[PDB]
This record gives sequence, C-alpha cells and structure tokens, in this order.
Amino acid sequence: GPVPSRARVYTDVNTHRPSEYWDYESHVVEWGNQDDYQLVRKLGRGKYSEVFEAINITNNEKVVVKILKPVAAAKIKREIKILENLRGGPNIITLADIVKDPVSRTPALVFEHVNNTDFKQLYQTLTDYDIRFYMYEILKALDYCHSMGIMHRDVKPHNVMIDHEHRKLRLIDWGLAEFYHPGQEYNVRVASRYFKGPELLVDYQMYDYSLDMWSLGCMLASMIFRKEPFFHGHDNYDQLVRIAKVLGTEDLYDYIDKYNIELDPRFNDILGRHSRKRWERFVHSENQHLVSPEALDFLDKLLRYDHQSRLTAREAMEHPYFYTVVK
Ligand SMILES: O=C1NC(=O)/C(=C/c2ccc3ncccc3c2)S1
Ligand code: NA
Repeated sequence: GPVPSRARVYTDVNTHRPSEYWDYESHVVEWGNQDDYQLVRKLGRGKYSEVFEAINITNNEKVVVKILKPVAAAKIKREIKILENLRGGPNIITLADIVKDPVSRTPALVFEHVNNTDFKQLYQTLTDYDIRFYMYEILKALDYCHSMGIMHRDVKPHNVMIDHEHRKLRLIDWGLAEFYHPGQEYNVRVASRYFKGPELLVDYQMYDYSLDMWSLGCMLASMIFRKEPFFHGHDNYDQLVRIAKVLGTEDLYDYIDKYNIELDPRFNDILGRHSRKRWERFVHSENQHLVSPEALDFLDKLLRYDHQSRLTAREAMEHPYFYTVVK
C-alpha cells in the first residue's frame, strides 16, 4: 500500500503534551453569559454555522458571534479546543467567549471583530510591497499553529481577515483544523477546491502541516500573477489536471511512485502528458510589477507536489522575498 509520511518539523509536539491539550473530546467548556452579547447583523452562513455581527454590551466593543449548527457530529469540541490552545498567538483570531445560544441551543463562539475587507476583496489590488508584507503576517500565524501541533486545513483568501486601513491580519475559521499526530491518516475532504494540495487530490491520507503551505502558495500565485484562482479546476479531478498543466506530469508520477499511491484510474483519461512551465510564462504587462526573481523562487518552493519538499512556514520566512519587508 501507500508508504507512510511524517512531518519534518514539529513532528512529535502533541505526543509530549498532556492528553488534555489534544484530547478535545474530554475538554470541559467554561460558558460565558449570552446576555453580554446583543446580535447586530447577520454576516453570513457557514456550512455548519451562522455568523453575526454583535455588540459586547459590557464594554460596547464590536464582536462576531458564530452560532454552530447541531449537524456538527462532535466537531464543535475540536474547534473550541484549537481556538483556546492558539489564543494569543500572532495573527490568530481571538476567541473572546463561548456562550450557549438561547435560540439554537448550540454553542456560540464569540470572536474579536476585524474591520476587514475580507482579503479576497483586497488581495487583487495590493502593491508588491503589500503582498510581501501580508504574506509574512500570514506566515506568522501558520508557523505558530504548526509549532503548536495544529494544521489549519482551510487556508484560503476568505479565511484571512485584513483590516487594510490598520494593516492588521487575522487567520479565521478553525472549524477544519486538526491536531497533527505522526502516522495518523486524515480525511482528505478538507480545504476548498482551488487550494487543495496534491496529497488530497490523489487521496493520500498521511499528510501534515505542509498542506497549509501548498494552499498558501496558491494564494501567492493568485496575487503575484493576478489570476483568480491560479489553478482553476472544474471539479476535484480537473483540479489536479490544472496543476499538472503548470508543474508537469512526470514529477506528479514521481510523487505517486515515491509514496506508493494508487492513482484513481479516472485520471488516466484526463491527465495527459505535460511538461513544467517556467514561471515566466505567467508574467504579463498587468502583473509584471508584482513579479521579481525572489517572488518566483519563493513560489516555486511552495508549489511542489512532494509535501515533504515544500518550504515550512519558518523556512518561508527566511526567504529573500521578505528581505524588503521591514521587520
Ligand atoms: O465562519 C467563521 N469562522 C470564524 O472563525 C470567523 C471569524 C470572524 C472573526 C472576526 C470577524 N470580523 C468581522 C467579520 C467577520 C468575522 C469573522 S467567521
Ligand atoms: Na523582512
């Protein structure tokens, strides 16, 4: 069968912890007072939640309330525990409270409010400097959660809240996040289509933090090339074909060979044969001011089939692309 894989950083962080850190099922929630929060406006609906702007009437500060659906099948406890474990980390959304919603009767998570324009609305208008600046801020969040034994598994523009006026960023929606345990096989039905790593698309379950670095690379490519999304698959199958048209098929087949993966036979009729395109093929008059040799080398080192070969978040922060950003 498939050959096993282990993360090359933060491999055993959870194994050394007391079980309370990662055994989210045994976590006992401390409840706040639902009357502290008055709902202001409906912001939108998640797959398992509904999200509202609200006011904390005890300090009159804006907050956001995420009321979870009872269809969660025990997944509420995981998100709560992960949010509490990561609270205070750089650029991690702050869980301010947990209350029991009086109408739905499910847990409602209370977050700090971010005066964002949501990143997907903004990330196609940024200057070269601002792409580098905000990418570095996202990397602070990812290295923090990875170093804490957690993979986000849903990195995408919608899940990065950016207050562009104040140049502040928060990584949100930890509802798909999971604790990394070496040797564990995970569900591949995570992340959003355009940001899914090759490991998910080829059904390789023993993945790790490096999944988030693929998703980050997809965001970077969309920003520097002004192409939304960069890999524009019509479904999960065509998604891998779109990747192969850029990265080539012989490296894909080498990845499959290395991990002893049984490629879904459906790919035989759609993958074709493709050679890697040099990154300069995607440069044009409208995006060339966002492209530099450093940007292309950095992207090249994120968007690799082999999850063990991609830059880690800390390696990424060391890259020359960020030498221009004030630290
Ligand atoms: O589905 C979700 N999961 C989260 O973790 C969310 C967090 C969040 C935080 C702050 C916000 N500020 C303004 C507007 C929306 C906001 C949303 S929404
Ligand atoms: Na820097």
